[PDB]
Amino acid sequence: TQSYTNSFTRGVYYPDKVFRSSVLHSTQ
Amino acid sequence: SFGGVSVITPGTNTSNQVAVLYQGVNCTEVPVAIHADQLTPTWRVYSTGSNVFQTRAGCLIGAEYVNNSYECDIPIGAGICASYQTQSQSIIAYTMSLGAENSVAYSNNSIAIPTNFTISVTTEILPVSMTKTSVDCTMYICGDSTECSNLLLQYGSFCTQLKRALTGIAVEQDKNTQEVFAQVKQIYKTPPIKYFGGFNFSQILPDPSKPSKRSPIEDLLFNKVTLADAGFIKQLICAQKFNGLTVLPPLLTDEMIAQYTSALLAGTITSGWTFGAGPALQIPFPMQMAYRFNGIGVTQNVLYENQKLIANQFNSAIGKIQDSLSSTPSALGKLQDVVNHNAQALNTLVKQLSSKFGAISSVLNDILSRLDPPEAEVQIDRLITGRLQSLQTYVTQQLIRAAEIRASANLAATKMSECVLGQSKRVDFCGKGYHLMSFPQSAPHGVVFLHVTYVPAQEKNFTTA
Amino acid sequence: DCTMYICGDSTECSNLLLQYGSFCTQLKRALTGIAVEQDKNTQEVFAQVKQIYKTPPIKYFGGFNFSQILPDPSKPSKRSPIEDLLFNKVTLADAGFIKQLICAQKFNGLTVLPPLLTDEMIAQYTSALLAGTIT
Amino acid sequence: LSRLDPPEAEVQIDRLITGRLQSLQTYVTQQLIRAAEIRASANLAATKM
Amino acid sequence: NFNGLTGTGVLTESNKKFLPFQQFGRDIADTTDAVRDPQTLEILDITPC
Amino acid sequence: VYADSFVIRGNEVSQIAPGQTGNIADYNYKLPDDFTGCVIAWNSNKLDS
Amino acid sequence: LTPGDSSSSWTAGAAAYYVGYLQPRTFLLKYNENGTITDAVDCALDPLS
Ligand SMILES: *[C@@H]1O[C@H](CO)[C@@H](O[C@@H]2O[C@H](CO)[C@@H](O)[C@H](O)[C@H]2NC(C)=O)[C@H](O)[C@H]1NC(C)=O
Ligand SMILES: *[C@@H]1O[C@H](CO)[C@@H](O[C@@H]2O[C@H](CO)[C@@H](O)[C@H](O)[C@H]2NC(C)=O)[C@H](O)[C@H]1NC(C)=O
Ligand SMILES: *[C@@H]1O[C@H](CO)[C@@H](O[C@@H]2O[C@H](CO)[C@@H](O)[C@H](O)[C@H]2NC(C)=O)[C@H](O)[C@H]1NC(C)=O
Ligand SMILES: *[C@@H]1O[C@H](CO)[C@@H](O)[C@H](O)[C@H]1NC(C)=O
Ligand SMILES: *[C@@H]1O[C@H](CO)[C@@H](O)[C@H](O)[C@H]1NC(C)=O
Ligand SMILES: *[C@@H]1O[C@H](CO)[C@@H](O)[C@H](O)[C@H]1NC(C)=O
Ligand SMILES: *[C@@H]1O[C@H](CO)[C@@H](O)[C@H](O)[C@H]1NC(C)=O
Ligand SMILES: *[C@@H]1O[C@H](CO)[C@@H](O)[C@H](O)[C@H]1NC(C)=O
Repeated sequence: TQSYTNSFTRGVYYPDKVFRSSVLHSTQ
Repeated sequence: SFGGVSVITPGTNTSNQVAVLYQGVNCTEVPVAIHADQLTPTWRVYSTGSNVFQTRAGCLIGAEYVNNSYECDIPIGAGICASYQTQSQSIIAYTMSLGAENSVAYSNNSIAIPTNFTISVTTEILPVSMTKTSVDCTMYICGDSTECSNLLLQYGSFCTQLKRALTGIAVEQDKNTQEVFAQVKQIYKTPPIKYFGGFNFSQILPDPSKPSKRSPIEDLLFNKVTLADAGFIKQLICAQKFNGLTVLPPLLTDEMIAQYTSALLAGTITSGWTFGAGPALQIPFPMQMAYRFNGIGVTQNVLYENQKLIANQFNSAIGKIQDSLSSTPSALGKLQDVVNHNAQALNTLVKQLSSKFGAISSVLNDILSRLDPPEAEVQIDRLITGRLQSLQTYVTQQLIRAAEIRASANLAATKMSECVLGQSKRVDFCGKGYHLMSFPQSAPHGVVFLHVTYVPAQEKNFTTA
Repeated sequence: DCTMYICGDSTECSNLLLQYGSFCTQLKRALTGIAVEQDKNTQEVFAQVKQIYKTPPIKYFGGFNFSQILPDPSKPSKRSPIEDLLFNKVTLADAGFIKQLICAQKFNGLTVLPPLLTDEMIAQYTSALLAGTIT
Repeated sequence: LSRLDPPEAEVQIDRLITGRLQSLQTYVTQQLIRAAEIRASANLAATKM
Repeated sequence: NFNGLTGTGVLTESNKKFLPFQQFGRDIADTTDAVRDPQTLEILDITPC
Repeated sequence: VYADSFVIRGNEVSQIAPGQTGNIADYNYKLPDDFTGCVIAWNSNKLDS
Repeated sequence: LTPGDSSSSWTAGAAAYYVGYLQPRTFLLKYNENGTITDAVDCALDPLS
């Protein structure tokens, strides 16, 4: 039953193992 | 073919519709259509054929032309301006409106003379000073490392100049408020009982009921303006400046400045303009206002015959100015931007530390601990020259900003010496229309002027010879 | 544009420049500070009056001769005769408006934006500032 | 690039990058001072006007 | 010398939320602010002199 | 910590370097340019005899 | 729960199954005071992004 739907917003995962708090860091 | 891309949007808390301007290119070529791996902006969501409009600055996509004439909000260019509009909502671009068309009835022997007038009150806002700053070479560049210091001394005097320049800027900043405010030798005091012939001054005199002893307008101005770091017992980002960056406190705290302002107010409501020339003299207020009318070619009889109405108009204007200042979205733009520029500059200066600058890493301790010195001095040399270059730009821009602030402070000093301490004849200097009086008020790093002016009203024609 | 000027069409150069931190946000904030300011000077010098006035039909003023400063409708640009000498005497180099050989040589990120007040509505202020000061 | 391998092409480019960065910074530094006197001249026009 | 990280300052207790995989705390300088003791698994803090 | 160990021609010491290409440095062994560490070699006449 | 059909080309059919592919993108992430990610926006979706 192959079918196509939308993914919305999903898949955010921690890019690093360093603690942050109230930061707006951006990574590629 | 290539160009720039600019995004026109209203406030993101209002709507999420946008328009795109392609700089200086023609929609005939590649903005006409987009394919995969053909344009660096990968998103091909726009049809590139829906509501395409041509502009002298580059063809615009996402907004339709309107042939109306409104004062414009977001300027695009070449006389074309964009704004939000309701059809049900979208964004339009149109031609700027230079104003409302009007024509005059000039003829040989017709003259129009007014029969009524209006006392009005306007405001003016000026910066007077910025936030002092003093920094250290030793800890910014080579923080807590002997060998880094021994390498730093090898570059000659690149640090004495920086400290000297910053100290000079700080001293001039401390002198600015002194030359703007200290116009009176002796501190005056408000009259014991406050009656001024119907004129209601309770909104601008200090209020002894509150502990701070500041006028209500001063209270609104102080609360509206928000400050980040005042450099008091520093002992989140404000405390993150423990890399060498300090903030010194201003010499005159906000209690004598209030006393200076109160003294100027009392001198200007009990002595007129005499106390700017010699010893202060007593004179009742209505006579002073009569002379200030006499200073614009209007006989004093009108004041003496309409004092009640004049006072009522002044009271209404005083009441309305507080509401207008309170309800406005942003009228204190200049002071806020003065604070914001410095805060942003310091933030960039701090953030510059986490840059490799071509070195292996941005941590001095690790680089000097992990490697045998011969390469350590090379890496540290690269880091030092990069950081020194980053530091020099800061003082270079600080000097220019200080010069601009000095020009503004000189303008404010001239305005207070002329408009406040005497009626001024310079048209369009001390308020729009013919000038009557001025009142000063303080604000965090700046001053606010309340200009009281006299503007004519409904007129009638006559035949003249 | 930093990337166009320094690292012309080079990915490896573009990657390497990222190490130098924010030596290009400043170089764009500083120049956009100038660009906004310029469009504000031409507002204070000219847009003193909120309204636009119209010159009266008959150009008689008690014997004075104002023909050389009031606009002549015959010319397509509706400019007064004096500023025609001004535009002929002034030899402007480039306005950057679709430059598309030295002007084209600036295809290295050296774009030249156009002013907000085009030099046609500037005349109308000049007409209004002058039509209301003679009647 | 066509005459160099990744090892030292990085350095040779690094010699050019700092060459133009320091050259570009001179442009804006002079523009600000030039644009400072114009503001000191525009403000004289508005007062005179 | 917390597994490296040569420095100096003051050490005190914190109330951080270090997740089991989280090891090092940072502020906006790329400089360490909180560290976990390897030999006790405790959330310390670093304060400049 | 990783230790790779193999025996090669002694005339390709130069080819044992990040960013260095050769007969064995393009298809056989690939050295990343971000290698930090040290390499130890010694004569193997008694080893391969 | 594995029934047979020929669904494809933007349909809807129960599978108890999902799959998606990743791409190289740049994200802007925010961190709550607890240190927990709460919001993130990718830069290559819309001009507003
Ligand atoms: C009386 O005053 C009025 C307005 O001040 C004059 O009326 C204007 O005349 C001009 C002549 O071109 C018209 O363009 C305006 O539309 C008129 N305005 C109004 C409101 O009517 C009038 O000329 C003056 N003189 C007389 C004798 O009425
Ligand atoms: C001049 O303008 C003032 C503006 O207020 C007029 O004052 C108003 O007069 C009317 C009629 O007496 C009153 O009902 C209003 O309450 C007054 N306004 C205020 C704010 O008190 C005044 O009448 C005008 N004079 C002439 C000759 O037109
Ligand atoms: C005009 O002066 C009078 C007193 O001389 C002021 O009267 C009171 O002022 C307080 C100040 O907030 C108000 O809360 C009271 O409601 C006022 N009482 C009355 C009867 O009006 C008056 O506020 C002054 N006018 C203004 C605009 O402040
Ligand atoms: C945007 O406007 C809404 C009013 O509907 C307000 O609640 C919100 O705070 C505004 N956004 C910001 C950032 O203040
Ligand atoms: C822009 O497009 C119009 C469309 O007709 C064309 O006439 C014009 O020549 C184009 N501009 C340039 C510089 O080619
Ligand atoms: C809008 O005004 C223009 C004048 O340039 C006119 O040609 C057009 O018919 C008007 N109406 C539109 C565009 O719907
Ligand atoms: C003023 O009067 C003279 C004499 O008749 C006339 O020629 C002239 O046109 C008049 N002025 C105007 C503006 O009409
Ligand atoms: C965040 O921390 C506060 C106080 O430490 C706590 O009340 C709240 O529950 C925490 N939220 C989490 C862990 O999601």
